[PDB]
Amino acid sequence: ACTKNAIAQTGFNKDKYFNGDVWYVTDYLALEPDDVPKRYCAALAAGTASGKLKEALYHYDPKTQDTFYDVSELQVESLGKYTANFKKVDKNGNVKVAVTAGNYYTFTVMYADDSSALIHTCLHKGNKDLGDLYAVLNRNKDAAAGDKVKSAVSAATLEFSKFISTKENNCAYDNDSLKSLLTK
Ligand code: HEM
Repeated sequence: ACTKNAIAQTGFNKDKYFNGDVWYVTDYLALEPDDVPKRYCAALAAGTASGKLKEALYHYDPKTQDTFYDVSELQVESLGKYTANFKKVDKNGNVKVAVTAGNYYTFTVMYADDSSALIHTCLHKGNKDLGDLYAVLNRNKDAAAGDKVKSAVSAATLEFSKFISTKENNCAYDNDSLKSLLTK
């Protein structure tokens, strides 16, 4: 179960975040710990495509090799706070699992600048829900979390020390597929 009403960044700059580029997850915190594996790789692209607000997601479990992509259109609840109805696709945008009622995530940008961000997401997916999940993002897949984003983690009354890093997983991404999935 999700439990947090995450607060969006004051003065969030939507066009800069949703610029069509890629964000890498460098660290994550699942509130229900056995909710997700202890080793993971995830990234997204976020942009407007033909007037529509979009995200493309990539998940990879580096131990099992489980891999999946998703595309969503985001609807706006308030500045920096969205509800997204996802379709599972291959890397080329071919639909594997269509959009359906009940399959959605919420997405809140708690902090962002040109290079880093802190987000919250709540996944709803039939009998495969996840609880609250926070992620530190960077434009550079190898960047250690800096002071701006770590201060934002503190300001959210979270302990960065509890976040799990993705950096020791040999994560390798297909940026081209994430960018082109925005259109799909
Ligand atoms: C970056 C922000 C993230 C968003 C918006 C997000 C969103 C999603 C969505 C929409 C799905 C379902 C996809 C489908 O069935 O087609 C999913 C599944 C999953 N995600 Fe994430 N995710 C993110 C990051 C992460 C991270 C960092 C982890 C763990 C390190 C993670 C772990 C999982 C797992 C294990 C599943 C499959 C299990 C399930 O569907 O219940 N995700 N995620």
